[PDB]
Amino acid sequence: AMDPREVILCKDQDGKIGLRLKSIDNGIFVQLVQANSPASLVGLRFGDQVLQINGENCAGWSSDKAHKVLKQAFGEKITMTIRDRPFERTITMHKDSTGHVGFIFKNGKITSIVKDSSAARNGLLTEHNICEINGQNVIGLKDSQIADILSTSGTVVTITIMPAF
Amino acid sequence: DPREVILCKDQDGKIGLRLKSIDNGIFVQLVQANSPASLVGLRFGDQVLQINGENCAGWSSDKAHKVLKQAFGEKITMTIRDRPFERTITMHKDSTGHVGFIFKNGKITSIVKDSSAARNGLLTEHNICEINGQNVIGLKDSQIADILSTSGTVVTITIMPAF
Ligand SMILES: C[C@H](NC(=O)[C@H](Cc1ccccc1)N1Cc2ccccc2C1=O)C(=O)O
Ligand SMILES: C[C@H](NC(=O)[C@H](Cc1ccccc1)N1Cc2ccccc2C1=O)C(=O)O
Repeated sequence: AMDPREVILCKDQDGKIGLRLKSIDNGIFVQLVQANSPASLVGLRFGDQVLQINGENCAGWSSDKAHKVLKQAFGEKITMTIRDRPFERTITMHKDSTGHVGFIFKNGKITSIVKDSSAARNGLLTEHNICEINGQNVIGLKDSQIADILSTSGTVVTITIMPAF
Repeated sequence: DPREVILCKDQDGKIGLRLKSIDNGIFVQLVQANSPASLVGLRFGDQVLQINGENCAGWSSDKAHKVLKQAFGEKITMTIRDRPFERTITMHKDSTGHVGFIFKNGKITSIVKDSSAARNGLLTEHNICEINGQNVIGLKDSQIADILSTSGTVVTITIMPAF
């Protein structure tokens, strides 16, 4: 759907980028993006795949290797080839009489499925992070804020999710 | 998006299926060739949302097998969601005519340095499901290799995490 795209960025005054990368299946993934950082400024998100760092393929790099590669890098014009959230998946649920789609969450992660709900009928999975509800990003938000977003939404609740890491 | 399918139990009271409990959901792990499941279009990695109008959410691998074993009569209803963990990746063949991955039993086991698989971030422990639209699950490695060589420079494949 989205072919890998190019991203260029600079280390901040403190020498940081705002990224925390995770090694999954001989590929590198964005595990954390600090707010108001170079990573967030260029559009990096939790779930994005880092294919290349400075023209070098990241295939089979350990997490510590990726972090050290970024540490040693020249603080200016750090390039990257990103593959937008490969494990992302969309699921549409419907609110019941009581105004709920039927699942429990903790730190933005789905923890349980309520019996006879839209989450149960649609097959929502547990141990999945909620990325976006009806278009707005919910990563980094407080649980109370996700709950507020869910109540202001209409009957049709379309969420994007991905396996947790 | 999901679809309702209707199966008929075979000669032995079996449906030709094996299911796996992944993250409080039910998934098709194996489909036997020429069986009631194969006929309706059930494939590996498909999600079983309901059996006989019952939400499969939370069911163990054992519970879902028991439900099917002790199912009432000849006809069985199922609500299915087509391969949720399916993802499509595109590679390009080099001078030697290769994209850069080693596979065994239809599963990607290694990525070759300085290749299109490496550049594209292709993941290991992933089953290949389709090569240029053509299904490859059930096929022997040589038939998969044969279809890989038949393709042009552009190799588009669908894959899913191995389970
Ligand atoms: C996604 C949303 N879930 C919730 O309304 C649940 C509360 C709940 C409602 C119905 C059945 C069972 C539990 N919350 C709301 C909430 C707020 C803060 C922290 C955690 C939670 C939580 O699990 C929904 O399914 O509509
Ligand atoms: C996808 C395809 N891969 C293969 O031709 C690999 C061997 C290979 C040759 C050269 C470079 C990288 C890997 N096969 C082909 C094959 C046939 C039967 C059993 C195992 C294998 C196997 O690992 C390609 O790279 O275009």
